[PDB]
Amino acid sequence: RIAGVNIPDNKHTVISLTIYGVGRTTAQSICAATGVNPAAKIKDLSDEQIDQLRNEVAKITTEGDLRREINMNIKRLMDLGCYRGLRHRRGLPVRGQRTKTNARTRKGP
Amino acid sequence: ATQNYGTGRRKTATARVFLRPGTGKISINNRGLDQFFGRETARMVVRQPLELTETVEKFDIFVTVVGGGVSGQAGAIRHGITRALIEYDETLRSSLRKAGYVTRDAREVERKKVGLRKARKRPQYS
Amino acid sequence: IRLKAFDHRLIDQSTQEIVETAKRTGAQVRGPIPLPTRKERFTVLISPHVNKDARDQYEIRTHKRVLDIVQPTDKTVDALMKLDLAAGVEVQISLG
Amino acid sequence: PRSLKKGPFIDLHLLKKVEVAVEKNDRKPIKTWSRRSMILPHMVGLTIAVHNGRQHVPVLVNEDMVGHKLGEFAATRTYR
Amino acid sequence: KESMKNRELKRQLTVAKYAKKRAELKAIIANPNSSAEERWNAQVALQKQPRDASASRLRNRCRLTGRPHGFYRKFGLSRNKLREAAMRGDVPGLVKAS
Amino acid sequence: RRRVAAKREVLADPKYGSQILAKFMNHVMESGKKAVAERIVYGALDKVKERGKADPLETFEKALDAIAPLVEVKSRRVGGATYQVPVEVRPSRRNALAMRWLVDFARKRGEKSMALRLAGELLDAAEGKGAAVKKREDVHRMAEANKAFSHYRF
RNA sequence: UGGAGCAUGUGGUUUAAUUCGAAGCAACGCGAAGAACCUUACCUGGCCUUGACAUGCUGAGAACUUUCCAGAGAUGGAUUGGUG
RNA sequence: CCCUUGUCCUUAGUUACCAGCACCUCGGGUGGGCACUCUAAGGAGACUGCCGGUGACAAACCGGAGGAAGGUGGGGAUGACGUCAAGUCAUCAUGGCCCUUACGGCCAGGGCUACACACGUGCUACAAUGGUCGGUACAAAGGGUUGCCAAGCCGCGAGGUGGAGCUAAUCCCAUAAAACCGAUCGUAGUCCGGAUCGCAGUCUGCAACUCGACUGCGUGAAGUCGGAAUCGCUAGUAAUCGUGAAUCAGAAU
Repeated sequence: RIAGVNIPDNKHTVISLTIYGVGRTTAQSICAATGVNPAAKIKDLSDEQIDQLRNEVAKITTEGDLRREINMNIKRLMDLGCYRGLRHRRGLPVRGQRTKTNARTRKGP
Repeated sequence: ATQNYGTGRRKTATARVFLRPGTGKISINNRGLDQFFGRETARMVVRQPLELTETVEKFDIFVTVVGGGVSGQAGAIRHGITRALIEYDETLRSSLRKAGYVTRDAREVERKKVGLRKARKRPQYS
Repeated sequence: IRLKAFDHRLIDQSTQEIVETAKRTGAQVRGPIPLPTRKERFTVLISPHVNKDARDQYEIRTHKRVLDIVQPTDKTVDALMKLDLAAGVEVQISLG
Repeated sequence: PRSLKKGPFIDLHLLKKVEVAVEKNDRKPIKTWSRRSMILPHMVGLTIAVHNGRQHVPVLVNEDMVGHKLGEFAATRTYR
Repeated sequence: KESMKNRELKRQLTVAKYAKKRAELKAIIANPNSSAEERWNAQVALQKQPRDASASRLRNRCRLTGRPHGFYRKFGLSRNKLREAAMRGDVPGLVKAS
Repeated sequence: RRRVAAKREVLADPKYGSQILAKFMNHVMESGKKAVAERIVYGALDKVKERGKADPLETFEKALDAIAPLVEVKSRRVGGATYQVPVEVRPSRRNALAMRWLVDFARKRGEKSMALRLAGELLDAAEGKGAAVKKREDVHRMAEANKAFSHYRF
């Protein structure tokens, strides 16, 4: 609604804009020409400093539009016999990294 | 006159002592002591010989040291403070040993042995 | 006169045969200018059966020397340029 | 690496029995002797079975392909 | 094998069998002034002009003995040679010092 | 097993001119750089007395007045159970835990500023109502059964 | 060190073709100090009848160009000249 | 006779630059810099040397000078040699059986990680010194006749048409260095978190049709005093800034 979801407070505006994944060096070009001052918050400013901080989300993709295509491209690669879906079916490291038994941040249980 | 060649070294130097009588004026690297050195605790450590020998009012000091890093040559201003002065006289001659500021140390990074990791530090085992 | 050769014992004993040998003939050759040890570090493995611990260590050098004939007329630096070599020096010269 | 500098796939010792197959009807495959016999992106709708040595594989070439080698139809590791 | 060193050593001539049409047609490749109609004549260059033309398939060993490790940028020799060479004297300049 | 160890601490400074706090730059230069540590090493000296009335050393000198145990606990056995030996040691031995134990136990507090953290309990060395003067008397208490452990079978 | 941040580091896992390697916290410094056209660890498409290469008896034509043709794939042979 | 010359040095810098200097853009154009110097080849070098006692006074063991350094500082590929039925009939070797129209033919029609776990465990932290930048006094020399690939026009960050260092006292990776008092709100399994869905982009070049660096952070986490008991530290030691170069075409944790 205001930043996609409910946001905890008493912190930055630029880190209220950098919320995990596409941003800050885009926002380096945003907060220098828009007029939204980083010197205060979402509430220490008035409400009118947020109106173009709300418009920069519904132009590319949405958290539901992310949920829309979180399975659609996955649907392509499961049932099409591929090696993008031989380990997508299996659970392994996929992009040719350290693959077989016990490297750290790729599989889980 | 007093227009002479001393030196002062720590971590691979070859120094310039442009010294004469004056009033304790201290200088380094075509600059003063409070230009590259300052806002750090090794400043008055070389005043501890300069207070030992009351030479903070009787000599004008320009000793230059370069190389290494920032503060590893704190001991090189310490190195040749009286190397320009025991050449001048033997007045402080038998009274300077308690200071202890000339020993060009070999507790350093010498040749690097294979099999070990570092200087005499050893790899991990059980 | 700039040189390219081997070691500490055959180029210094061949630039003994450059300065004096072209000074007796009328012109002047300046003194030998120092150019130090070439510091090149190596690694091998010297074990019969493979033991990455059991390395050894090597090094190799090349000396140069800067001489300069003041008024260039010394033919000895080019005529007796093969006199500067005995078995394994290949002399570089620079006339001037 | 592998950016789109080398754009078109003109390779005459690998071209001359795949592009020529437009005039002749589709009753037979294009027979492959590499793990890397790629062809042009103008020839989607064919059969390339991945050469590796003892039997051939089901390759369902469908309408949308842009990217990389044929190491997914017959995979690298085949789960023996 | 008598015919393993013999079946790969002959690439000193065969990889460089043309070596001039390869030398002329590997320099314009770094130039984009070639036209888009010339995206096919730059690709009638070298390959089925018989395929001893890729330089990717060559490898060195020792000069007398045949070993790929131990080769440095200053020899044609190897690591089981360099212990047996300078000790009889086959290696120049290689003295022991600091 | 002769001891060839030779102790000799350098006690002189161009900033403080102390005794047992001059050469201390070892644990305040936390494996990194002196530039960042210079404002943390001798930045706390004028931060312990900047909150009180007396000088930094005033409550720094009284650290070995309530943080130094009167016994020792080095174990030894003879033919039964291991018995330690506690007795009035030399100042050095007793006065080693009267600073470093008071100093190192400041990570379980950690208020604003790293230099305040180091100076956190330096002003406590006077009244001794902190944590460094809680283990000082504790040491004495664990010596009732060890009281007669020095001569006989020790 | 720790329900655990599922690397061929050997023992427990998945073939329709599988060659030898240590014997302890001296078991991932155990043939060789590198498997890029297989003339390698019998999948082998596949073909030998003299030979790349090591080899004696015999040759048109010394030689190469053998670019290009079947080749989605070595080469024989058109091999354009040369007769040395 | 085996890391082997601040310590002493005749003589030492044809093109570095600026102690003598004028100069300078105070980056040193440039003489002169051998003296208020620029990377040492190699050469007196460090001792049982003396004094006082202890010891059989004798091997030793303590105390001492000089004087900003005076007593011990094994740096081991033909181990001083002595050591534990056991790795290759295999890098040069070397036997009781074998293929022998063959493992002399070779252009090979693909068939090694189901997780069902233990384990040789050996950086990174525990949200607080808090969370996302383009910047400081500021690394920088050689190899370099099928090489390294500037200040690049390309840039947020990509230095592919350019090319000064082309045989390096130049330079191509040529940019740098934990600091000042680093923004607003002061101490938290989160405003440290993105594995299967980087699509798609004029560079090796006859050969990137459902997978590569290309780090823009919208997203899809798990880091809580380390207790059973165990790798392991008596001094420059337990202890957090990178490698320049080919069989002469630039991802050796």
